[PDB]
Amino acid sequence: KGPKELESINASMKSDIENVRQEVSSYKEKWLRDAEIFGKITSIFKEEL
Amino acid sequence: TFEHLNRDTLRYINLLKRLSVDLAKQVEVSDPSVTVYEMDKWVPSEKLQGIL
Repeated sequence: KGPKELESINASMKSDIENVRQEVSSYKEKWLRDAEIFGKITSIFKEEL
Repeated sequence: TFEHLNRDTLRYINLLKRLSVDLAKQVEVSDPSVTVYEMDKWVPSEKLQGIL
């Protein structure tokens, strides 16, 4: 390939790692945000379970 | 002497345009809004132009 293209390929991957790492931990937070409010009756329902 | 100076300024003219070995072009682009490329305005690198 050409080095001015490979500079634009390699830097595009580095920006994509900065996008997917940020957007995974947005889902890692909201799945724990669902976890702190799910145990308001379900943990008591677990005693009924 | 004039019959030698006249013949060596015709092979200087016949060497700048007619046989004139040139470069083979690799196309590099950086902006994503071009989509059309005419192969007339391909210029070489800035580091190669200073050497040549």
